[PDB]
Amino acid sequence: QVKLQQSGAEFVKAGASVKLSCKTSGYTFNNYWIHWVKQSPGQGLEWIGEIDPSDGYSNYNQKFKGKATLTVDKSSSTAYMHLNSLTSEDSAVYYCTSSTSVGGSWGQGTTVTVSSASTKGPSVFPLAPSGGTAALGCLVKDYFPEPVTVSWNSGALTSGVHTFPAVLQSSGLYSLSSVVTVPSSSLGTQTYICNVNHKPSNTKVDKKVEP
Amino acid sequence: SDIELTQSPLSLPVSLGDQASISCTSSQSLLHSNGDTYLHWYLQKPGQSPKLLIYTLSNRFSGVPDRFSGSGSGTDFTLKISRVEAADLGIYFCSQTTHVPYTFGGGTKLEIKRADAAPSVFIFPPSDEQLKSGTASVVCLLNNFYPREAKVQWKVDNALQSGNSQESVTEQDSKDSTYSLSSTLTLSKADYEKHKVYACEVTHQGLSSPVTKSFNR
Repeated sequence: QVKLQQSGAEFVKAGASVKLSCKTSGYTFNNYWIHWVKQSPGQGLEWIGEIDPSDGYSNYNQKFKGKATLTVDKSSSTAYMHLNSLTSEDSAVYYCTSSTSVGGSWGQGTTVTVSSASTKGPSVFPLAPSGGTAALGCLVKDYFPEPVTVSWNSGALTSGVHTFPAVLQSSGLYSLSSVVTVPSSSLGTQTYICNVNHKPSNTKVDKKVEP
Repeated sequence: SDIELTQSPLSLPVSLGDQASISCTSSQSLLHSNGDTYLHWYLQKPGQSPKLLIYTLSNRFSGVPDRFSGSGSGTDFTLKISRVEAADLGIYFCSQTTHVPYTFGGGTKLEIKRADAAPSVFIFPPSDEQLKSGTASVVCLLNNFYPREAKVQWKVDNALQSGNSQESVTEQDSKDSTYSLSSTLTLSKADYEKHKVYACEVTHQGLSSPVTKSFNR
């Protein structure tokens, strides 16, 4: 029954605004309050504010008063949150939540990424191998936005693969590694290729990795 | 200011089928004037939204397994999980909605315990392709280790490198319960070509003492 369907990811620049939405169903929209929550690496989980759709009354975490604005639209059973004058401190996942009495489920979250950076494909560099088990990989460098995907030998190779989370470099571009450990004695017998894909730029690269 | 909720422990290793106990302390009384105590417990799985397990102290949310139980009062609260299973792994948060502004604890990670495993360490020089293009990334891989805590230290001709490296860590392995970590050291092409000994030193509980992997260019 109860569902909170939030809007998709947002990539916007500093000073810009965004408006997030949370379409509800499976309960009487007008009879329960709606809350928004921020989740960020820097501050963890924070309650932003609450709104009563019945009369539009709202109540804020003083920290977000003015920055966040809560509104509803009854016709569509949708709640909104407007964020203004965005800084990189506003880069976070934002959740919308129902009253506990209707279940108190949360929407799936909407990710807001505040950046200047423009879309850009990665360069792919080999992490070549050099007793018993060897390691090798690909460095997938200087792309925006997330995600990139990496597989090994067209999905055929999965055992011992670790694809690390991306890090945001001070340049405002991302970088990550994907590694695999293979048996030492296969090197020069067995070919290894990382299959890299960055859909936002349409950058697809298959990179062979060797001694 | 805001009510602070302090969780303990920060990380709780357990074995499947074990009992787990997580606590949450409040800087103020969470007893409301209506008699209720608005202290709630959530589980967040990786890449998912927080899920409510227990609300207002001990009310078990409809469809949440009875293995989860919430107790305590005033300012001291405990979540108990009687026979931990795969589905229960993730970060547990307490929160309070007694006093505006509503606040959240910092979370307690529930993870799988295993025997110490020393990381397998590998260093990778920058590729000639990358150097062509004007940057040098040096990569140090720490592979399949437990516990999570590991210190990586980059040294360039014995100069301790500080603030020019970045680490990334994988989620705990679904099969073998280990972690892996990569650390990337970034230099200019010019600076990389000024030095010889690139060295990654790894300190880990699973090792007799710090291992070093180096290469000379």
